[PDB]
Amino acid sequence: QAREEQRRQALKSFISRLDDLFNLPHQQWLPLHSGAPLGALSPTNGRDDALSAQEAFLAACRLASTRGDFQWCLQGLNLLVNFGRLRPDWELSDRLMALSLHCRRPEQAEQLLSAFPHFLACPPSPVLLFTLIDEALAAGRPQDVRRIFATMREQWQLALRPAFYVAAIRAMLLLPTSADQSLKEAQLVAEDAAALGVPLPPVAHQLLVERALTLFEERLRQADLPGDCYTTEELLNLAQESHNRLLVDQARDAVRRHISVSELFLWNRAPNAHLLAQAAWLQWAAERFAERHNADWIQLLQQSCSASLQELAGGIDRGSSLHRGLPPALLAALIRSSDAS
Amino acid sequence: LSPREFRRQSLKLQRQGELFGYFAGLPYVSWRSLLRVLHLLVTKPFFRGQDLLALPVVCKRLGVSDFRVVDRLLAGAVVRPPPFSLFVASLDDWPVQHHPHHMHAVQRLLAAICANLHNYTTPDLLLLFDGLTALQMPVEALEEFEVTLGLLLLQIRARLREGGESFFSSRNVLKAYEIVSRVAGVPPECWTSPFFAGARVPTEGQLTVQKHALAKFLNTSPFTCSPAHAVEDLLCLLGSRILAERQPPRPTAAAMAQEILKRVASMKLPVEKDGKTHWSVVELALKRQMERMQRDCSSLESAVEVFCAADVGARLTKSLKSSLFWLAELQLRQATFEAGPLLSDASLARLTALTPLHMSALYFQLLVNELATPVGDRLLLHALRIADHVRQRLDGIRRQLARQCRLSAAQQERVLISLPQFQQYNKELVLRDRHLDFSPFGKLFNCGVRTSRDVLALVKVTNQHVSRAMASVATLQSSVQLNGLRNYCRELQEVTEALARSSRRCLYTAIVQIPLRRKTWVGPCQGEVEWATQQALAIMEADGAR
RNA sequence: UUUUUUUUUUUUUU
RNA sequence: AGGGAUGUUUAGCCGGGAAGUUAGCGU
Repeated sequence: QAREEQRRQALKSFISRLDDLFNLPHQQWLPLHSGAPLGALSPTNGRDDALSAQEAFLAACRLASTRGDFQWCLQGLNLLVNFGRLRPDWELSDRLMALSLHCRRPEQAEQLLSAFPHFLACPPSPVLLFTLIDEALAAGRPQDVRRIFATMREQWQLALRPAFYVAAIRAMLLLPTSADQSLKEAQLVAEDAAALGVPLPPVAHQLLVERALTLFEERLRQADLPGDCYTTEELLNLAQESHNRLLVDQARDAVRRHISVSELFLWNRAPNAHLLAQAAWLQWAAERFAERHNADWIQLLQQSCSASLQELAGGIDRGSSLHRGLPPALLAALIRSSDAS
Repeated sequence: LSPREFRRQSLKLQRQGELFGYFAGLPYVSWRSLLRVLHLLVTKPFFRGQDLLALPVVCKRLGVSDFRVVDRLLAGAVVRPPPFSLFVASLDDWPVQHHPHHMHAVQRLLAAICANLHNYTTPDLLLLFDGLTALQMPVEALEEFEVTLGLLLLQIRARLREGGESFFSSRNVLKAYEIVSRVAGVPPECWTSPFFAGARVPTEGQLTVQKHALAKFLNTSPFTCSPAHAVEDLLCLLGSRILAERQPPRPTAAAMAQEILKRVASMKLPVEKDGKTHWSVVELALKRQMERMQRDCSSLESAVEVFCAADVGARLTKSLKSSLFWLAELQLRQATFEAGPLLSDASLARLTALTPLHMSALYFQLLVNELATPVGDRLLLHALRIADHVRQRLDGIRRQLARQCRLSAAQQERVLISLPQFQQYNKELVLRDRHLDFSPFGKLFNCGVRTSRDVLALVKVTNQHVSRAMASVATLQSSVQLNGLRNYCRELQEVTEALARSSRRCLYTAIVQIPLRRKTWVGPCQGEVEWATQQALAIMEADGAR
């Protein structure tokens, strides 16, 4: 009964008792502030010697760890507001957000983000907002992370972050929809990340999008489907476009992160070979006809044949992307073309 | 040194170049003290000693935050008759208030320089240009930064071709080249924009200042730089390699950077008022045996080079003879960070790719990523490490905090009885750091913990690692679909998901069971500084006006 | 002296 | 390593208003 009796009794009394206090005149109410400053016996005396209204309410909120007590805490909050004894601050917004979470009430948490700026000064902590995104993913509901992202983005108060853009992308590709439908929605968020201040996503962003891009329809259209497309132009065009976006982004990222027959691999210093994997893809054609349609990679793939890059005797990359290759795009691709041939 | 005599000789201390040294000293810094310091902070902000470097840091911790005060300080160093690299790096974590345009600290330098771009000499040009070298905001306030950087080049080009005696020396050419070279290589897209293309004699509010410079430059030149202006910059340097005093200039600089509006105070804590004053195959075995000799010697920064050198030589030698005719070192990792770590930096990254509690989390994310590309790396190290981490989490800080910071039973039956008893024993309900023993926290596989802040600090580090790892596992689950795969997915999903969600829970507890408000005895406060700030400002325009 | 402010002002020492 | 770090209670006089109070002869 240590977790049931001693827990409910302590919280019930604290709020009940507090209510009665307010009934007395203002002369018997708790001070707003902790204490007087130095301006108003050693300097350590005073300052922090009295219990504030705010401090008492937040102290009793540490007892909740169930859904039943979550409602109870709200009761106390209202009292302060109605009596004009609440001072919004950074701390206030932080604990409130977290209190819902600790009570196993994710539903209520989301509501806060759309109702904080109406009655509060400071926004919640960035950490908290990010953590709630993973909550939905663990339960298996990737469709509930689209509305939360938009509200944050639209809001001006909250500072824009590059990291925040990663979560969104990752969650959309896991939706339980068709291959073409899932990718189409993901591209919309990507696009949005290039207009408003031309944000630069991390280096490990373009890789993910590109992985599935040239695998879900491109690869599929030349393996079993053309047995003896409707957006073939867009798929190919977007493939290369993605790559381009990465180049521009990565170059500008290094300047602010840490204030840094024909070939061009003779006097090019020692760059990272990790990126050459995606750029080494051979362009077959726009259409099925690979011989009569299009007339415009070995030398590119000669840098790493045995799956051994110039890592041990080359340069060092900071916060690089996945080192691994394309199992579902390289291993099963070349073999088929050869073995079957 | 009591505050009484500190204010008397304040003037003299400034001259000596040692002002801030005694400020971060004895207690008792009241409004009286604060005001005095602030008085001189806006009258003649000129520093020569080490105070320049230590100015930004004091301000951060002080509380002073104004668009005017901040701006005036920076402009002092801008004007010209320790390294500069250090100063600019300090311009971080310093928000600016009372400004609807520029809110950060990095936008100050981009404005001052630009404004006075027309009052510079060639020797000093290189000085400012040296900011790209290593020893800003993540994404925001970045368009302004590169736009102003290109303006420097324009001036340089124009100024250099004026017809060289100082920078044309044998040693100056090399120095200049170092900086120039860093720019060239990846021309940002921002140069190829309509803003620079406007050579023919609504704009954003952030580029208000920048736009002004262009107009002036173009008019005094008799031109634009739309494309990646190169070659010419390098060709000129190739020929030399292949073959009242300072008082007047300040106020104009602030006036140009000044916005149309007077003061846009979006947020105001104190009450609204106004203050005033009255004054052939033999070599294969010769080098392959040198791979196990370093294991005993290395059981660090120099030892890693031995393994890399031997690994590449073992593979290359056999490669030639391959197409011509026709390791369990990870076990040692369980006794360096799982049984008491000591001085383990981020270097473990390189010692994982085939070569406190936070340290174990690092390895968890790396091992799972490599395996995503059955008994020797799943049930021996991957599953064994999770058992140790979970054991130290449920009964670690989670439970500890629930026994020390939570309300005790004593208080329940002492205070929480009747209403009248609440008005006398309310003092005992308070919780402080002093009242909390940190000893239990020091045995969590480590005194390294002094304050409450340290406890919280060691929470976000571990949750970050696991949070990232969960995404990798989820991606693989939805990728392998398009019966041996069932065993590698059913067991991996149920085990990985237990640690991702459970770890997050800890954060919630750790954030709520902490002291409320409270601060270290330093000096003034944000409330006091705000009133002082305005008084310090209005005071200046009383004395000098008569 | 304590809640309320669409009736105010003041704060420096060579 | 940025999912970091930093931030936390400002002081006195006078005039008017509401609730409680409505005990004082010590000047």
